[PDB]
Amino acid sequence: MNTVPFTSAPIEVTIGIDQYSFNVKENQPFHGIKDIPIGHVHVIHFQHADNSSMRYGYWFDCRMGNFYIQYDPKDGLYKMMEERDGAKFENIVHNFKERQMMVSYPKIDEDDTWYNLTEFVQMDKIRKIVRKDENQFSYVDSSMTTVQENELSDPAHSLNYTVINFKSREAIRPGHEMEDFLDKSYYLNTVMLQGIFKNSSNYFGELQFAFLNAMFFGNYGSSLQWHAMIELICSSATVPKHMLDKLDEILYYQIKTLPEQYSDILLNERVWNICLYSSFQKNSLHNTEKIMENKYPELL
Amino acid sequence: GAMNSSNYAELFNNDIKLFVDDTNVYRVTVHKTFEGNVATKAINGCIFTLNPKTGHLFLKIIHTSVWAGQKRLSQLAKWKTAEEVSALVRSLPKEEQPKQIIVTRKAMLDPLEVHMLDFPNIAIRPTELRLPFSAAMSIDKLSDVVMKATEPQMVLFNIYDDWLDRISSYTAFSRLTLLLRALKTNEESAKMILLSDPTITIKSYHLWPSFTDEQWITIESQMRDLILTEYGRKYNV
Ligand SMILES: C[C@H](CC(=O)O)CC(=O)Nc1nccs1
Repeated sequence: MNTVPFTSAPIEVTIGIDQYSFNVKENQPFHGIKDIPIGHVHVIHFQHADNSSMRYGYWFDCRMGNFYIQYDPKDGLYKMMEERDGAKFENIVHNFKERQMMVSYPKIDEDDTWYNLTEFVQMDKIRKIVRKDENQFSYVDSSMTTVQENELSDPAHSLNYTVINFKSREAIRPGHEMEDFLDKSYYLNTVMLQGIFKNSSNYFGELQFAFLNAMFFGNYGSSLQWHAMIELICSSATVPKHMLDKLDEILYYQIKTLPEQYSDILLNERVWNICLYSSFQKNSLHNTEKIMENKYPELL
Repeated sequence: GAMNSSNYAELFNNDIKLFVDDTNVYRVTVHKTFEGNVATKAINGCIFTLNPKTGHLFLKIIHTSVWAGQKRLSQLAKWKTAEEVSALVRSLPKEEQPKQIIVTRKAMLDPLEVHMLDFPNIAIRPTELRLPFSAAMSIDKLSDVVMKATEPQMVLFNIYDDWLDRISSYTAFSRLTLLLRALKTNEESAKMILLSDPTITIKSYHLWPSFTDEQWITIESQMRDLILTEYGRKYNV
């Protein structure tokens, strides 16, 4: 188990760690998060009490380094930092554990939720979507735009998701206009899976990362990307039997985890009604269809 | 964006544009079968592609053989229309290619957009105008070439005959849409109006009769009366 220590907490803030969250008061003696499960990426996220503008956060993997959070009063945010001195990093953390000034990652043992939401998400792929090569961890916030959003403006602060556009030359083979527009299998299997992502696991990883950024930061372009990646699969007549089997599990846990009161803004009615009831794969998402119908029957 | 009454004069400016109407592409008769089921039989159709400034009509005849062995024909017909309009654009010299293509039915937008991806600077637009181009097959010479076709064929016409020698494009389009609306509303009566007088003839090289300026005024009034008459018959007014 690993630990993300905080030098201090000078401003009141709601802190998230994966799907968990807790409130820290202004100047409260809080010094971080312990017992973080090794083996997964994680996200530590913030929403300031005095300014809910900019949810922001950091994706990280404790296997890649020792990371700590220090509030920067000039830039006005909690920054992640890497400690290269291992012996000092152990001692300060030790001291803060001994004084019981850390919250424990509150994982229930029966509970696979975080694994189910991040099964395909790897840090190395996050660092290609979020480009800041001098850090081993990746900053995301509520306002960052995607490369596709920018094409339709600071490129260094962008989310480089894979561009999906159903009315583009990439999606449509000359001479196969109707075929490729009504059946996106070419675009899914040849252009995206064989060509760009190389395999279904990388495709799923980006889909899962997009959802998590939409959910945790309210990042609108991330929501667009998540829905586009769902729609591309569902609008394909030919998908490797197993890949729809895996889609259903991924989407089921995403819908299960979504806050009930964010469904109006995080779920696109058109995409979901099309995917569940009209698409080639309308009968391939049994678990997702059941949870959607029982939890959000209004959207449908 | 969409084309309506607010930007109606844009049709007659010097930016090349084409209307595309797909109503008459897929045409069928419906009949009972020996077993008492119902079956369709396709008949030849056409794409109606019109330059409203010049009157140039690109009439692509859609021969029934293109439907043979195909499924979902009403959907296929939109894609075939888009394929053919795209082929027409590619066939035209650069300086003749349109800057806008206006489709009369919004279901043509995506098929045409996808077929025209290679032409990102040609705007594909809907219209809020209710245009009566479905009645093109009430023009005898157009109906005749479509029904006589034994293979796919493109035939070129000027749907304004020689009117632009005497009137503006705005007026010619208004006359055309009035004639087509009248033929759409009561075809028999419209043709009666257009031919009633045997001394006014259709030139071999024209579609409509050779009316004088004064006679066109009379004809247009009679067409308006027909449309109003039929509206009264319809709604009991
Ligand atoms: C001041 C110090 C300067 C340095 O070590 O290069 C950096 C620092 O405090 N990092 C942390 N590690 C654990 C908790 S805080």
